[PDB]
Amino acid sequence: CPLMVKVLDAVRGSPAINVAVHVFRKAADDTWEPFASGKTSESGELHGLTTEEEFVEGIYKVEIDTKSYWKALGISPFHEHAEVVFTANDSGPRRYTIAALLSPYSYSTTAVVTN
Amino acid sequence: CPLMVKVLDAVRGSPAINVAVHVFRKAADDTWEPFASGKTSESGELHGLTTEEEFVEGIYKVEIDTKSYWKALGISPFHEHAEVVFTANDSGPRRYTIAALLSPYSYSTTAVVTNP
Amino acid sequence: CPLMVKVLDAVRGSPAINVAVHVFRKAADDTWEPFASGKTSESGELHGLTTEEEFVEGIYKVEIDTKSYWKALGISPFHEHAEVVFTANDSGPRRYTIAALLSPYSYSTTAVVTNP
Amino acid sequence: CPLMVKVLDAVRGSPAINVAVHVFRKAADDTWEPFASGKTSESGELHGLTTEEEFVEGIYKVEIDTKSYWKALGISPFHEHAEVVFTANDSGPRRYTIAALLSPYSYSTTAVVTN
Ligand SMILES: O=[N+]([O-])c1ccc(O)c([N+](=O)[O-])c1
Ligand SMILES: O=[N+]([O-])c1ccc(O)c([N+](=O)[O-])c1
Repeated sequence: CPLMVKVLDAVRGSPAINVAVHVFRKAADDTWEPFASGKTSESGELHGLTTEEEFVEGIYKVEIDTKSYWKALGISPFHEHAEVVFTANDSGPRRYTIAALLSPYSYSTTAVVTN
Repeated sequence: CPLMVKVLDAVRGSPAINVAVHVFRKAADDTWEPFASGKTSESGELHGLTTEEEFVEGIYKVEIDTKSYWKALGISPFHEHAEVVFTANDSGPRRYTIAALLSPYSYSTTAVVTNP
Repeated sequence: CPLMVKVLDAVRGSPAINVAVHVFRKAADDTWEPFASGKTSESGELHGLTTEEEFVEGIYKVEIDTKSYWKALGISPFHEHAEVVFTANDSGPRRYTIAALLSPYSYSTTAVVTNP
Repeated sequence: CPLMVKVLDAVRGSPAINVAVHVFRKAADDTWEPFASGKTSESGELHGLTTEEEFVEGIYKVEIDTKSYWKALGISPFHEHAEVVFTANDSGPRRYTIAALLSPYSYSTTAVVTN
């Protein structure tokens, strides 16, 4: 799995469970086309989004559906979703972990790219 | 000024200066969209993007051009840009500060929302 | 004002008001330490902690009393406080803004350091 | 292992490897007494700091030696170290993960507490 998404909850100090995540790849005409999606597990992680074969170089967008997450918890959120937009580059063997740490009015996100 | 954008640099410990910012508003057709744009000052702030009159209720996207920022400093960062998407003015007019703290492979963003 | 502390609330999207802040400076004996203290204003800022004269070179610790903050709002947070430890003025006088963005189980902190 | 420390590097987008971490427990006289220490692994993680038996309720401080980390990379840092101070509470079965995401002039830290 060249791509993994991990989401944490900064209010409860826990994995953010059952968060919907949609990934898109930018198409030639500049539009975003659906690529992969899923919901985070009990560990706050989403594995198996794509394969090495499918995850070619290109520009990708990872949308984390934070608004629904907070709504299900009865908490008023600011953002519609969190978005992470990046270019995947074939610089030797690499795995991409996109992490996000969520609060109602703020989030942090980072990439951990390893071989 | 009901909308202000502030950007900081976590590598240098300074305001992030000359960062391009583009704001979009979702249209009736569900497309993004252009609404306003500008660049951060020497204080890392961008004021005067809009007016109370023009900044009506809607879904807005603030795109902060982080890649251009890092590349102008000779660094190859991870993200294309930082995107902040939110509904504004759904309970009447508010003042919004959208802040972002930037590193080459990471960013954080928060909003401070006040009522005049 | 060579030292300013700013605190934001990531739950409410607001300045963190009335947050107690204690600053310490490492002494010759290697103990912390008292140096200055105060509380954030309605803007979430704490100015006037010290003067250019008193704020000499040294190792400083800014302790932000986050637990007291969250408990006064009826929340049980993870951390006792947020601690920011840094050497100041080692290359001559600078102006320091120490910022912290607070959530019940998390915080971020950054410094903006400028030269007058 | 009731306590794990994880450190990430926001400049390189990688685990922060070989970072020294010192844990202290607050003693009756209010002083901090050494409790456990180690260095993060290639995954940026530090496991095996303590046992269930030893990790009783109390106030703990986790010091992450960020200054030396940045110095070894030739990068000028702001902080002497990052410090995380918290009370451990016996509210049923719990594991504490203290995470920190490091930049030269900033860091974020969060707790993930799970059963
Ligand atoms: O996964 N993490 O450990 C972790 C910690 C702090 C963070 O701020 C983030 N982040 O920005 O996504 C991730
Ligand atoms: O505005 N600030 O001072 C400030 C501090 C820390 C932060 O993490 C952020 N942020 O996420 O945008 C902003």
